[PDB]
Amino acid sequence: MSRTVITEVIATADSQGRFLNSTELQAAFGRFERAVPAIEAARALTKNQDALVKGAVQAVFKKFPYVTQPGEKGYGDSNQAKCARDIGYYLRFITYSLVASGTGPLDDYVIAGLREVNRAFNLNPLWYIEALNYIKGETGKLLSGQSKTEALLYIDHAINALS
Amino acid sequence: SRTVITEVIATADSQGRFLNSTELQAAFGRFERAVPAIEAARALTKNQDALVKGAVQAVFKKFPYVTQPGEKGYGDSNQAKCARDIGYYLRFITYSLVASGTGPLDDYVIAGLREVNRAFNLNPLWYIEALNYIKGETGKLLSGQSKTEALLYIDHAINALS
Amino acid sequence: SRTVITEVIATADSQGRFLNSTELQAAFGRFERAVPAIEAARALTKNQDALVKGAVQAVFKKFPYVTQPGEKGYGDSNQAKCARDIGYYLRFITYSLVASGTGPLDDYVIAGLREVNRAFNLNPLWYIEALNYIKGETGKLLSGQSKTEALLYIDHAINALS
Amino acid sequence: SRTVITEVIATADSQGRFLNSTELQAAFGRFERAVPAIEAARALTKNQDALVKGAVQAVFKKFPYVTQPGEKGYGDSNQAKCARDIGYYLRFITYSLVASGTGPLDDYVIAGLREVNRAFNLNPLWYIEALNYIKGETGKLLSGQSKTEALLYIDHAINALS
Amino acid sequence: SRTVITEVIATADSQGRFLNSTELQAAFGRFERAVPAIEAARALTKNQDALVKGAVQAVFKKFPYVTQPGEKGYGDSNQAKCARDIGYYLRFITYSLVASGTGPLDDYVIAGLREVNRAFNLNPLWYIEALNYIKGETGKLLSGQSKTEALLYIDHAINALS
Amino acid sequence: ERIRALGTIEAPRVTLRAPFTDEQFQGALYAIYRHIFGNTYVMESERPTTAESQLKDGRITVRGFIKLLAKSEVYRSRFFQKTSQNRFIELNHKLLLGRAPYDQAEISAHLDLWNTQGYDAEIDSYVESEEYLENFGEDVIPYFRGFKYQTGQSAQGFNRLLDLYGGWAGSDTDRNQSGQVARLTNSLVRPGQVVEP
Amino acid sequence: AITTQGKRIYKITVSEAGAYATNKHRTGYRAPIRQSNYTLTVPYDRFLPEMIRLHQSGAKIVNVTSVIS
Amino acid sequence: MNDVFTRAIAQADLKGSFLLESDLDKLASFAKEGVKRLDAVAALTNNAPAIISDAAHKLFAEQQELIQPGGNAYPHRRMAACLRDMEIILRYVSYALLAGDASVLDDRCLNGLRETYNALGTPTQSVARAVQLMKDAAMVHLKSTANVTVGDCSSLYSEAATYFDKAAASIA
Amino acid sequence: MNDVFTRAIAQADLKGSFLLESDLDKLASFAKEGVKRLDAVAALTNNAPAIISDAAHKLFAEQQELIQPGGNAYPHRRMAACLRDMEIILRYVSYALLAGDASVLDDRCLNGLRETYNALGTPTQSVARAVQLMKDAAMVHLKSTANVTVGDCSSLYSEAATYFDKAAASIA
Amino acid sequence: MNDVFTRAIAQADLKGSFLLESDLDKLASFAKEGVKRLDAVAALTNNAPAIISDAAHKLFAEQQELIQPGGNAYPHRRMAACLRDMEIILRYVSYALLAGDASVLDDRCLNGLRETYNALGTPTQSVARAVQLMKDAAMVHLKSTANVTVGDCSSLYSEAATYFDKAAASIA
Ligand SMILES: CCC1=C(C)/C(=C/C2=NC(=C\c3[nH]c(/C=C4/NC(=O)[C@H](C)[C@H]4CC)c(C)c3CCC(=O)O)/C(CCC(=O)O)=C2C)NC1=O
Ligand SMILES: CCC1=C(C)/C(=C/C2=NC(=C\c3[nH]c(/C=C4\NC(=O)[C@H](C)[C@H]4CC)c(C)c3CCC(=O)O)/C(CCC(=O)O)=C2C)NC1=O
Ligand SMILES: CCC1=C(C)/C(=C/C2=NC(=C\c3[nH]c(/C=C4\NC(=O)[C@H](C)[C@H]4CC)c(C)c3CCC(=O)O)/C(CCC(=O)O)=C2C)NC1=O
Ligand SMILES: CCC1=C(C)/C(=C/C2=NC(=C\c3[nH]c(/C=C4\NC(=O)[C@H](C)[C@H]4CC)c(C)c3CCC(=O)O)/C(CCC(=O)O)=C2C)NC1=O
Ligand SMILES: CCC1=C(C)/C(=C/C2=NC(=C\c3[nH]c(/C=C4\NC(=O)[C@H](C)[C@H]4CC)c(C)c3CCC(=O)O)/C(CCC(=O)O)=C2C)NC1=O
Ligand SMILES: CCC1=C(C)/C(=C/C2=NC(=C\c3[nH]c(/C=C4\NC(=O)[C@H](C)[C@H]4CC)c(C)c3CCC(=O)O)/C(CCC(=O)O)=C2C)NC1=O
Ligand SMILES: CCC1=C(C)/C(=C/C2=NC(=C\c3[nH]c(/C=C4\NC(=O)[C@H](C)[C@H]4CC)c(C)c3CCC(=O)O)/C(CCC(=O)O)=C2C)NC1=O
Ligand SMILES: CCC1=C(C)/C(=C/C2=NC(=C\c3[nH]c(/C=C4\NC(=O)[C@H](C)[C@H]4CC)c(C)c3CCC(=O)O)/C(CCC(=O)O)=C2C)NC1=O
Ligand SMILES: CCC1=C(C)/C(=C/C2=NC(=C\c3[nH]c(/C=C4\NC(=O)[C@H](C)[C@H]4CC)c(C)c3CCC(=O)O)/C(CCC(=O)O)=C2C)NC1=O
Repeated sequence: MSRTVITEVIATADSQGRFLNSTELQAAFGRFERAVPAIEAARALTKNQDALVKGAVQAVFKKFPYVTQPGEKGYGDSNQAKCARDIGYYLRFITYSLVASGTGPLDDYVIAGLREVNRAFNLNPLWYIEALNYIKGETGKLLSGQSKTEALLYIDHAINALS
Repeated sequence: SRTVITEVIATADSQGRFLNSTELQAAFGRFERAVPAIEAARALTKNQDALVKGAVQAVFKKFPYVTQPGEKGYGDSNQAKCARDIGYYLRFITYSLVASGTGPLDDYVIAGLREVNRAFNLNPLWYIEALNYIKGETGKLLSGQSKTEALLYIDHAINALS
Repeated sequence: SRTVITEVIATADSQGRFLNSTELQAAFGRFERAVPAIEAARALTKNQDALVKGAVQAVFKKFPYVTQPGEKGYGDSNQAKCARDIGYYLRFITYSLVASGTGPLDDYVIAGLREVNRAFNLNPLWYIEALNYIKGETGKLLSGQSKTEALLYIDHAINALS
Repeated sequence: SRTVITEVIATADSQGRFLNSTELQAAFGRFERAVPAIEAARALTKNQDALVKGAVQAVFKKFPYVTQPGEKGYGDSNQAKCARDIGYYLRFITYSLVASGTGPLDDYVIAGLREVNRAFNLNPLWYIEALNYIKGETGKLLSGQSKTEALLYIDHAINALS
Repeated sequence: SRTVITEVIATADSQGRFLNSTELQAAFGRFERAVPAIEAARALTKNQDALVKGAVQAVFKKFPYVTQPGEKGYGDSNQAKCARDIGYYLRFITYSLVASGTGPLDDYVIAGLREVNRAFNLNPLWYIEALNYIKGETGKLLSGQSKTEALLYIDHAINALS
Repeated sequence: ERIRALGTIEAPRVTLRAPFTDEQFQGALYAIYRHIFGNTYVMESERPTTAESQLKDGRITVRGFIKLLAKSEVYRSRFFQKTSQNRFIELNHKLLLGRAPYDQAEISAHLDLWNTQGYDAEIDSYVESEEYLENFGEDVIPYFRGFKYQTGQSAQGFNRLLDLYGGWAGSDTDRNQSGQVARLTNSLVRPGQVVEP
Repeated sequence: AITTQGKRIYKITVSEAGAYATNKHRTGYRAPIRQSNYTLTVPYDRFLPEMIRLHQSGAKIVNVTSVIS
Repeated sequence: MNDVFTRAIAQADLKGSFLLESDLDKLASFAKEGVKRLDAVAALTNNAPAIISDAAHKLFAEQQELIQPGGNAYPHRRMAACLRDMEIILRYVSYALLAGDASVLDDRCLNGLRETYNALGTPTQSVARAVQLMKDAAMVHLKSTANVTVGDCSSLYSEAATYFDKAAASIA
Repeated sequence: MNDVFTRAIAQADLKGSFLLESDLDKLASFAKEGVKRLDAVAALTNNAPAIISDAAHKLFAEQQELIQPGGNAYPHRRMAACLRDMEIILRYVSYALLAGDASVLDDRCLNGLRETYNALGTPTQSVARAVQLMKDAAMVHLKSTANVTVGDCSSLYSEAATYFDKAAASIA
Repeated sequence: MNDVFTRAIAQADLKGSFLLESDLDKLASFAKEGVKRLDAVAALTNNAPAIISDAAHKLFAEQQELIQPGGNAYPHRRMAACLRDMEIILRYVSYALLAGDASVLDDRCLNGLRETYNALGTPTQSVARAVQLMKDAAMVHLKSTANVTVGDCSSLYSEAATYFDKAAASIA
């Protein structure tokens, strides 16, 4: 029941109990011409997995040096391993949102209930915000054209959600 | 605001009927806890300055990174804001003690706390640390029931922050 | 039903939150108030039969005609029903004393009292003045604190009738 | 108030639609039966004083204890109020006859009857058997369908009382 | 359905009350007038085939293009289906005469009439002319008040179509 | 008639505009108390006289009166305090909106909204919604509108309302020997399938 | 309303100028029509969402008055 | 709505300083005398129907015009409205008494209550007279010392008189 | 509900892995050929009343038993209900056509129509017959190369046929 | 919704008799030693985030399969629902502890919880394990003696354990 241009138009038509007029078809055509840059951006972002996730982890460590040493969340091998896992999750859902060409996957799979989990596990949103900032900086170099704009659009949506 | 008395009035009002025995018993239970509350209010009002400065220092020691430049804590005006924030929390805890209800605390600090803290990027854990400090020395400044009432109100403020 | 503890829990639950201070203070007030209510219940329970007989005779005094043949009061069955009704009111007053709330009254008597009084033509003033008799009789049975509670419940039932 | 025409028009406006056959048809019934109403009301207005005096006398015979000093019906002003109340009921019954709808009776007597009869400790049964005497005396005054119209309206008043 | 009796019962039920005198007056008028309406129903049922065939012919006369080949009216099946539709309408007019209210008409014909006519390209004007012809002929068939009731129901159906 | 709810559909819609005289008001009160409280018996002691006075004066519309009744102690003590949250959501839908819940998303959203903002916000989400104002508006007493096809409804909504209805006589007491348990716990999250443990 | 914020209720006078009727013609009057001008009451607890709802509907308001102080 | 505790906190937060020592002394004194206030409000609650009945008797016996046809409290509907309004006024007065603050009465029960009667054509001076009679009966029932330990509560009587006469003036 | 993209995303998430090259290629192909899908949905929406009219005509000629008095679609209201049901089912098939996944169809539209029609007493078999009549009457409009660029759309014809058949088989 | 007093009252009413002497003594003793109950309830309320966080940590370290992709607490939405369920259950356990009776628990949080969890597919065994972990983490807090007067509260510990066990055994 995710959110997508196709889903938006279907839901608006259904709620009003009518067919899809010319406006919904305009929107769907726009999405279908979206989907070539979106999918190739998702492909470029998927092919470049390990560099992105490792760089984001090390950005979390460098920008937040006090997390590194004992007595904090960042100490303990499993902690940074599972940090890498978390950044992998975030990158994966960015790719899902590029493929869907909507914020449906991000919202449903990360953003919904994000704050409660962050609170009840004592995780600072700032770590993830600046990690996404690093990933944004890298996609400023892996991608070009309107693909860069759309990948940055979804990363900005995720950052705004974290903030 | 929401006090014991005001909640009694509201709950007797919603049914549109006179205060029966239960409302009066709740009011009496408020009153029999009024004088330890006033004792606590006096005892932690006479120690406002030491408590606020110590809470600010405790935040600094527990959070060294909020001292040096490159962040919020660095700055004379920022630290004046720190002290003023701690004074605000302490004053509202006094108000809640006097009212014997979380009313002033709720509707002043708690109402809109998360949005305010995010939009100005003030980490709540700063204030949990300061309130834990205040917990620590209200453990000794107050004894008996007033100690318990303090502990309870500061804890409720903490849980609102967390 | 509806007591101090139950009202506290229901209020803290409708709002969907843990029990904060004010709820606990009301609970404490009720818990400490429970003692006088308990010996008041002891006193009324011990003097059950004398109180019922006195209330019935007060009824037959203030309303002399009711005992005449051809009306509600005539017939041993109707006298027995009067005694049973007085026992019911007295028992639920002791119940509400023990619960330290007006719950049992508002459930087993007050809820639907007017409809059933009207259907059987029962005069509310009958039970009003019988409860007045019991009210006077606990003037001597109970003294000091518990007398206030017992009087409060007796008069709440009277107010419900009228 | 609410007559047959009123009910017709109210329902039609509620449905947002014109006057179809059903309610014009009921209006025809109302106009047709409007005559027995007029002579019934004229006979009732002819016999105001006799009806009210007989009614209060029948009440006093039915409820002799009411006249005793220290009771509701003691005194001259109270008996004047008896006559006035019975006159009010008679006037509203004739009004309901003329309107050929229960409406006036409802919105003048029944509307909030229980609250008033409870606040002033007026007894419904007094008026019930007063209206029974009115039945008995109208059994001879009217003939034909005027009798059944008057009796249906008095029955409406009584059912409202009881 | 929506008769006089059924509308009475439904409006009393919605208000949760018995039937007081006004609804019984409406029912009495309905029962008094049942005789003319049943007379009209039996006259329409007697002259059934003639009315149907005349209505179809009148529709054709006022709508000549409808008889043109390759068009909606042309075809033995569509002639038969015209006859069936007018038979349905006349049947339901007799039904409403018997039920002394536009119950069956609203239930069967009018409910959903507009969108089903739209979804079949059936001009309402055809049935309007058929009902106008039936009105004209029942002017001949029926004399007095049966005429009035019939004409009320045909005119109601005409209004629903128009 | 094969469905139980023959008489409910035939039941007239009730409206209360500002210059209502007497019996329009008296009928409106009975209709409101019969529908909102789920055909449960409401004793004369529990009837809120002050809300009725406000309605009679016209300070609050019929919708505001409905909102106050939903926040009253009768509504709580019957539907909220004695039932799980699923049953509370279903009862809120059936009474305040006239329709059964359409999917599990409604339960999730309403349970989160209650847990985060309280019973008053939970109820306001129903009455203040655009759906209530569309179907009923200020001056129309709510009615069971799920028996007809409602624009945008799910295929299962009609069946769920059938499960909730239980006849013109039956009511949502909480005085049952069962204790007012939920009816649609498995129908909402697993609509089509049936399972045996 | 139990708290200080809850009180200080507000009164709003609402007009139903054409920007509302043009939408409701397309939606349909499945709620029977009323007069155009009407006055609504609102507490502070729901003052914003009510105003948002009224502006979404398409009505134009005249004034808002603080009943309490 | 407010009580004197929240009222004092309101001024204290307006200045922004903590509650002063004398302020705490006043509030502690108010709380200590609280049980006498609870007895006052219990006497007001318990005997409310008697107050209403006596006030109605006296008010209508004083002004025969209201009862008579054409009078504003003539039919059963309007008489019941009179009685219901009187008990609502007494209920809100008792609310204010227990709260020790007039805000409960002033800010919600008396906003349009004065102008509503004028809209209905109700004689507001009759409402004021009813309020004063309610005050007299309330004082009669408050002065009673049966079932309660004796003491001095002239402050309570004066405050209740202010509450009643201020409600009347808000109507007057 | 899902479109094809969301379904592929959900499966990739359950496997806990990124979207493969193969899945990306299938979705890219779907996007490139989505224009013809838009044309097919436009064909369904522009000719809805015609499709319903043909289906109803052929159904009630095939089954005089329904329109015949005492039958189901007789009382001139149940007939409008039948036409509305045709409307709803065609609408949901058009939604499932635009989406590319039958999720809207079997979720919003036809979970309970089996038991809904059993409760209301309507013959589900005639409903399925009506749905496949809608299928036949819709294919002629879907294939219509009038005023539309000529191409190949066999996959879309198959998809629409499968959705109509799914609806018929579920309701049947 | 009941407490121990209303349970005794209702049972007496079913019998039809006044409350027996022994029952009065039990209720009076419950009230007398109820300040320990207030302390325990305040301990549960005050430390609730600590109990919930510790239980979540031990559960998800112990049961890894939940937080895995395709696991039942995998996305943030399911994790938030997990933590919210833990919080609600702890809230109603504290409610029952203050009331001295498990009626509110079995009446609001457990009359339809096993069926709900099964219909959602959630592992009820893991939910019961979570409830036991909250039980342990909450006993660690109740047995704390800081800030309070030392005393004996073994009966309160046993009662809170029985409430947690009631939840855990009526969920699993
Ligand atoms: C599908 C979306 C989703 C995400 C993204 C997600 C993240 C997530 N963060 C968690 C807590 C955690 N998160 C972290 C991350 C930290 N590690 C450090 O190196 C960094 C400074 C920092 C990351 C930038 C850590 C260490 C925990 C452990 C807290 C605990 O043990 O409970 C956990 C609990 C797992 C456990 O306790 O072992 C999860 C599942 N969960 C989800 O459902
Ligand atoms: C009466 C209720 C009330 C509260 C509770 C309150 C807190 C508060 N403190 C503020 C200023 C501030 N306060 C701080 C202090 C924080 N940063 C660090 O130094 C410390 C660790 C920590 C203090 C414990 C800072 C840095 C600001 C500047 C705002 C910003 O950085 O964005 C602000 C932003 C506006 C301003 O006051 O200038 C708020 C809302 N304000 C209120 O009106
Ligand atoms: C809408 C038309 C209307 C009715 C029906 C009506 C009945 C009525 N009768 C009243 C007084 C009374 N009426 C009676 C008469 C009763 N007691 C006995 O004498 C008799 C058995 C019996 C009459 C047959 C009495 C004794 C009172 C005085 C009640 C009191 O002051 O306590 C009162 C109170 C008014 C006042 O205090 O002066 C009302 C409202 N009033 C109306 O405006
Ligand atoms: C319960 C009451 C009821 C009514 C009122 C009713 C009217 C009605 N007439 C119909 C057919 C029709 N009706 C007409 C109209 C008539 N034929 C022409 O000769 C005349 C010009 C004209 C009348 C003056 C036609 C032409 C059709 C055939 C439609 C078609 O198959 O295309 C249909 C469509 C069903 C079918 O295809 O058989 C309905 C619903 N049906 C009902 O069950
Ligand atoms: C929120 C608190 C509240 C107030 C303040 C209140 C006053 C009030 N009185 C009303 C009617 C009335 N009020 C009265 C009473 C007055 N007229 C007579 O002169 C008496 C001497 C005098 C009694 C003090 C009467 C007779 C009516 C009926 C007016 C009518 O129906 O036209 C009404 C309109 C309908 C109604 O509510 O019953 C209101 C709002 N109601 C409330 O719920
Ligand atoms: C007020 C009384 C009440 C409660 C508390 C209640 C719980 C409840 N839990 C739910 C789902 C859930 N419940 C859980 C929790 C379980 N799954 C995890 O594996 C853990 C082992 C375990 C928690 C310790 C999870 C993860 C969901 C999400 C499943 C989904 O969203 O589909 C849902 C349905 C969807 C939702 O609310 O979001 C309810 C209603 N229902 C009630 O009527
Ligand atoms: C459960 C509800 C409740 C009740 C029923 C209640 C009555 C009450 N009145 C008390 C004392 C008192 N009450 C009064 C007031 C009265 N003195 C005169 O009779 C005046 C006429 C009248 C004022 C209206 C006074 C002067 C005292 C003594 C001062 C004191 O003990 O604090 C006390 C404390 C002493 C004792 O009774 O052992 C109680 C409990 N308090 C409550 O919380
Ligand atoms: C807002 C509404 C809207 C729609 C629906 C739309 C569809 C659309 N159809 C197109 C051409 C086309 N349309 C079709 C589909 C047709 N060819 C087959 O023979 C079938 C008969 C039939 C579909 C069943 C095909 C095959 C093309 C050429 C593209 C290709 O090579 O596949 C194009 C490309 C440029 C053009 O000719 O306009 C668009 C954008 N455009 C819009 O603005
Ligand atoms: C506002 C809410 C509120 C709280 C918090 C409260 C606590 C409270 N605890 C008390 C004593 C006590 N409190 C406890 C409970 C503690 N001791 C046990 O060892 C455990 C560590 C722990 C409970 C598990 C005990 C055992 C007593 C002494 C009871 C006695 O034997 O008299 C007392 C009576 C006076 C005193 O001795 O201080 C109070 C008022 N009262 C309240 O109205």
